[PDB]
Amino acid sequence: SRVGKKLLEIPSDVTVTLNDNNTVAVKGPKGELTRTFHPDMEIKVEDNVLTVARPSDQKEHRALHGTTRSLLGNMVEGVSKGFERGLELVGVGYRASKSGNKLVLNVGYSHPVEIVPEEGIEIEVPSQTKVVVKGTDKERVGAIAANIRAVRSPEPYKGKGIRYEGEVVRRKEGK
Amino acid sequence: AIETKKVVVEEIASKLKESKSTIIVDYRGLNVSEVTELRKQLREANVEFKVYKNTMTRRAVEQAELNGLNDFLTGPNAIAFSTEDVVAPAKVLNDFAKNHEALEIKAGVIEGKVSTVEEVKAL
Amino acid sequence: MLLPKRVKYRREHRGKMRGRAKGGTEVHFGEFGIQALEASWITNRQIEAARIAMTRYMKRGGKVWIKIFPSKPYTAKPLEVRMGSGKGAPEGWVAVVKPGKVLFEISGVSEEVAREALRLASHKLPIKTKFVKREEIG
Amino acid sequence: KVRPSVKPICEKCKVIRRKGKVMVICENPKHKQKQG
RNA sequence: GAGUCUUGGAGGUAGAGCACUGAUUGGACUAGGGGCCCCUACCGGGUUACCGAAUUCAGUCAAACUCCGAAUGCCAAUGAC
RNA sequence: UAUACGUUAAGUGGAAAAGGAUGUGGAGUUGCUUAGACAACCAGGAUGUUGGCUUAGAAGCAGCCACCAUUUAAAGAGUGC
RNA sequence: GGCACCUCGAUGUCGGCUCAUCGCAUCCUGGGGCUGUAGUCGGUCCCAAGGGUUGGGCUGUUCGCCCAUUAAAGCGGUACG
Ligand SMILES: [Mg+2]
Ligand SMILES: [Mg+2]
Ligand SMILES: [Mg+2]
Ligand SMILES: [Mg+2]
Ligand SMILES: [Mg+2]
Ligand SMILES: [Mg+2]
Ligand SMILES: [Mg+2]
Ligand SMILES: [Mg+2]
Ligand SMILES: [Mg+2]
Ligand SMILES: [Mg+2]
Ligand SMILES: [Mg+2]
Ligand SMILES: [Mg+2]
Ligand SMILES: [Zn+2]
Repeated sequence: SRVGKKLLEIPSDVTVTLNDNNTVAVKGPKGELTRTFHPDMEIKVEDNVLTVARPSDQKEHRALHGTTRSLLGNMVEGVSKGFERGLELVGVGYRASKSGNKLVLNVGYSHPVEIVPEEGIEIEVPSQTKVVVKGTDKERVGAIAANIRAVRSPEPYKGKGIRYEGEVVRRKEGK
Repeated sequence: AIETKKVVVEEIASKLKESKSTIIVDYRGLNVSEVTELRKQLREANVEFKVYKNTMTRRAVEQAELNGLNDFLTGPNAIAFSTEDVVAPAKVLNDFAKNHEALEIKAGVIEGKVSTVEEVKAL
Repeated sequence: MLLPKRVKYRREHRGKMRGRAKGGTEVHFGEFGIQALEASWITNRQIEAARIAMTRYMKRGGKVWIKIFPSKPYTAKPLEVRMGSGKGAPEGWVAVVKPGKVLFEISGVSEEVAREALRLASHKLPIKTKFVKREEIG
Repeated sequence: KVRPSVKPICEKCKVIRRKGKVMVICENPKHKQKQG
């Protein structure tokens, strides 16, 4: 089938707003979200109904026609409840802690590594061996978790370093 | 769509005899559980305890338009044919309970089928 | 190594290779075979190099049928020499191939096995080939 | 593993394109390869 | 004298084919025996998986192979422009 | 900086091949399919049964029976890891 | 090595010295992927031309062997500068 053809509801507090040049925004119980779209593409919304009218078929139109819909879906979902992603931390003593608003991780390096997030996203730590990022949008938490993981990639010979909240790494043997 | 005509015209004689039937869950069926239960049916009677699982709703709509106008609402539902073509079904109800309570096979969406005009609470 | 036992002469013009294949352009001693889409000079070692692989991949179920045969001899003067003062010494034998001639043939195996074997043999020859099966009407 | 002829090895190697190049990516990184 | 159009000749190239000279692929028949064994001791026979003269079935090649064979070029003729 | 219809996205145009590939434009052949197709998700994937077999179970890939039919809604008594 | 287009009213050839400059198919330093990489050392491939890249013994020597160091003691073009 196709994903650019499904439908999208709109909760009560979630209020979308159409504007010239197709630059829809959203007002919800967790913050705002604006994202300009392609000028050619047509966006049309009804109460509890989302529609993406596509012009004559082409190679790039069948792509944009799904991209915009997926983005609107992610947007309404984030403004409804928001996304998050945890970060397990195995170590043999590798431990993360909190300091004001920023993050500090004492990996095997010889000096503490500092990680500070941008505005609109917070970094919570529920325990000294786990990190959990929380934010409204999806690409933001994605990028923040990637930049936090890229401090210490997981070694394959033994689980050592940062890894995602649920993932399997391969294992060799060393003697 | 050739052999499907054959099977939909064959199952007429199959469904034009029984009185009581019951439905089986679709998923969570262990082939080990399946062979044990089918050998249990084997040690009681013949294979008349159906395990027919090629059973998309249209054979129901083209088979049971005469009698039993209920399976249509169980179309989008876990379906597995199982009928009674032998003496009065109570022992099959006992096997159904002791197979479907909590072990290795779930009841789930099972509500039974029709005797003459009825939906649930078979005896 | 294929070569003729006796020959009339031992040196010969190189000829020309314009046109199409006079004959031999239909698989009849077997079921499958590879056709030739270009014209070149298949040597005496390339043929057996392809044949060993083609017969080794298969399980000797079906037998192969080489159709070409090195006949024309060609020469080569020794190295580090000026030009002129006679013609060179015979070196080896070659075989002329023209667009459309069926080179190899397989029969007595399945279809996928035959296709893969012919493909494995096609990489040892200096021409661009295609896979053709026996005519169905005969 | 750069080479002018890329093709899957096991059954689970995919073939994609990036920036106008031909890449074969897989789960076992011994199979990852790129044309040109 | 020259060009062109009708008419007639000599001549074996391109191309094709196996009618001869050679080179060759796979079957039937594979003769007469070949080695082994029954023992050819002094027979014949199972394989000689035959090395192979025959023939036949089909299938390929050839500047110093032709049962064949052009388009051009060449030599003339009586008429016309 | 004419008219008309197409093709290319590389600055190909404005220097090369064997080989490789869900680039794109066509013309076909062709199996399945609103008794419902492919994907994705919810299911299981062994029973005279690992059977006659082997260094240790070899109980799936010591490695050999066409290691078989059955329960059947379905299994090579293994597709691979 | 082949050819014989230019130069016979004249261009004289190898090593070393002084001075260099360019290419990248990278010797070192810089950044990465796979590993039959546990660590220290390695292997092979990718990006990269900014700088650096030795003192002697034997031989006319290019070449070559040896001694002692060095992060490394690169390969080539410039009329074999
Ligand atoms: Mg012929
Ligand atoms: Mg000729
Ligand atoms: Mg001739
Ligand atoms: Mg160009
Ligand atoms: Mg001269
Ligand atoms: Mg001359
Ligand atoms: Mg001059
Ligand atoms: Mg002068
Ligand atoms: Mg480079
Ligand atoms: Mg001295
Ligand atoms: Mg010089
Ligand atoms: Mg020079
Ligand atoms: Zn792979």
